[PDB]
Amino acid sequence: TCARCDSXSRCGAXGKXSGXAS
Amino acid sequence: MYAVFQSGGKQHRVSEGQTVRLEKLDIATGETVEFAEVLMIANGEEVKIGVPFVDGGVIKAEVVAHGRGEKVKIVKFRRRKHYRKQQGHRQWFTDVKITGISA
Amino acid sequence: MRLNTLSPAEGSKKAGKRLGRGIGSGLGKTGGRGHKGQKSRSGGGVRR
Amino acid sequence: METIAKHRHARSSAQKVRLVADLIRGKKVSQALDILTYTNKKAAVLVKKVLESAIANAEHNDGADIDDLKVTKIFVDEGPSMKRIMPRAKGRADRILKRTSHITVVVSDR
Amino acid sequence: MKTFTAKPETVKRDWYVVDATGKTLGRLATELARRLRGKHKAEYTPHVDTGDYIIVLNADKVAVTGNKRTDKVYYHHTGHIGGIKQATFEEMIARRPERVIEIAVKGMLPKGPLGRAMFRKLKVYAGNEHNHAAQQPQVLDI
Amino acid sequence: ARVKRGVIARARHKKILKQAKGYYGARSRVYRVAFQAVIKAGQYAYRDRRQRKRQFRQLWIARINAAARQNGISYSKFINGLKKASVEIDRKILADIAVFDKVAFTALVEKAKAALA
RNA sequence: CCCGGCGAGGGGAGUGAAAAAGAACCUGAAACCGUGUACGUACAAGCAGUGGGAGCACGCUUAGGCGUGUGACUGCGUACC
RNA sequence: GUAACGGGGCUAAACCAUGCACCGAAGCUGCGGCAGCGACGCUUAUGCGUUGUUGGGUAGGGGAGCGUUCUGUAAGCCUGCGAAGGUGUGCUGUGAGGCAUGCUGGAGGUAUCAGAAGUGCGAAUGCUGACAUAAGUAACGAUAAAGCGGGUGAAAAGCCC
Repeated sequence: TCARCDSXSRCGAXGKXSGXAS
Repeated sequence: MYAVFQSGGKQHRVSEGQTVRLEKLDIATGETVEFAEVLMIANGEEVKIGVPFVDGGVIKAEVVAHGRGEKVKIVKFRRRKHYRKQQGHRQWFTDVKITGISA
Repeated sequence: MRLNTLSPAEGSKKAGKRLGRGIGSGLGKTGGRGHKGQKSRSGGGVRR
Repeated sequence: METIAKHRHARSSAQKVRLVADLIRGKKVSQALDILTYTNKKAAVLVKKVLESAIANAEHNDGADIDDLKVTKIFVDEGPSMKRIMPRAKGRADRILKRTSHITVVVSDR
Repeated sequence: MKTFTAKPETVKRDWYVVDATGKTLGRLATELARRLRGKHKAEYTPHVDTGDYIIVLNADKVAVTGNKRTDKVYYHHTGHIGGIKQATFEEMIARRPERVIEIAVKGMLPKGPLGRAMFRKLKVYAGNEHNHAAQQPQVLDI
Repeated sequence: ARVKRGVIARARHKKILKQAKGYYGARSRVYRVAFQAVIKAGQYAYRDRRQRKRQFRQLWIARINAAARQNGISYSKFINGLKKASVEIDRKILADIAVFDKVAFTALVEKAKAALA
């Protein structure tokens, strides 16, 4: 899997996209 | 006719022919116990106490059974502090059978 | 004198601490080591 | 006398078939067949075959007198589900449980 | 043996008329809530409604002391935006004087299902006549 | 020597699930919830073996005060009258006489009234 | 052999010590999900228990106020790590 | 949202003074039971009708035990007249536990006293498998669009014409 999604976390949800691949 | 007596720190109100579960006595299972400390003998015309014992009355009972009651469970629990105890307990009793009230 | 009738002397065969076996053995939850710090870690403790 | 018919490993969820099996419990079998005939569920088609097979197993094996029979005991149990893969968005894999049933109809005239 | 428990299906109840004319509100209401619970009976069990039926009449002529007739305020909240509503003692007397005795007694009764089934044995009236003459209410001097 | 755990673990779980019967939901079906429920019932049993004596004492005193006021004396004056007469009858038996034998209780109230003055 | 679609699945018959061994096959636990029965529940508020406790159901002994199941109502009671 | 007695209510059911009553804890006492330490009557493989005192407890120290698998005892003892395992019931120990049987199971178990441990799980966003919950809910993947007659078939919006 690999789509990212937060402004800046390691893995949260968020509709943005530079922080986030679980 | 009923009567109030006192055996194991507790008091009992009893009639002619009941079975009473008392605390354990050092009496064998065939001897007729005599409670001479009787607090009230009652009827239509009743002998109460003045001074705390009825001087001219006595209760006699046949000792039926020695035994132990239900097993009760003691649980000591201290939350978040790493402590519990489980313990069992059965209490001794003596079932006597009241054979005579002497007013 | 048979093989199921021998027995050691009393005080010869003490059991041994098994650490981490519940509330009632006295040595569960960190087992004699206390709480956090260098001594309670695996392989910890300072040198001689 | 009890007479049992089963559909084991029926390809329907147990929740769907119980909703049709609760229509015809305690009914006479002549009335239950018409209830299942004019019911617009797929489970009605599944459970009507089991009811008709229980009627026929009664008639052929021991039985009596089709006017007498009642549907005394009907129940659906859960069967072995199939495990399938369903791809979703963003490389996530869900599983599909393809749930099966066991349908049991006991018919008995008394 | 065991302590006696009054069975709730053989409890004998009575009917009482109390005239609330000129008596103090809470000093009458506590004897009301005492007899409604059954504290005057030697067979009193706390989980059983052993109390009595009580009929209160002339409840618009109840007396309060001090300056409480123009200054004792009852508050209820409706459950809304503004919600808080506010009526004094003599407004309650002019408006529905049964609720004065009933609020006092319901406050002096226990909470829960059994306290409500105790409150159900209270028949308050703002007049001198009632409707339970079939019940033969013997007169109570409270 | 390798020791499998399943039999003694199953016995230790079945004891706790057997002591959890009657409970609601996972408290009677699930070992994690039922263990906490069984220990909580144990704490309640310990606390309420103490609470029982207090509650029965309350009930006996309420019935003695009820029947004494049925006879015209308060509780405190009546217990004062039974102390100033040296009468050792406890409150369980006085509540039992207040329920079952009202004439004997009237006799005890007359005794305590005569001793009270 | 009978139901069904020259189905799947089942009911008999038969093999067997056993089909409470039928191949989705020794034993068959628990979570989970049902059917039937007994009791409770639609004016009553919260770690769901505990202490008391009516009624009901079912075994009792040949009355005896006790067992088993439910638990109206009531005091206390804010999980575990 | 009454919201500065907990509440109802109270002109005392408020405040001060004098008392006597009474309620009130797991405190003290009564009755029964268990255990730890120090010591007297009878007396040893010392048991106690005894009797002084003590017995909340985290980190931690000390003492005593239960259960599991495997080894000796044991080519012994139980067991197809039913073992292990599973599921109820009853009895019993202060506890971990133990004993006996109903049913299921269908071939192995193991007394006592010693020995050795991969020896006891509820947590580690533990690991594997199974099954829940949300829920029969979202969705069924381009808004290019279908309608009828006949055929086949157990059954046709979708197949063939």
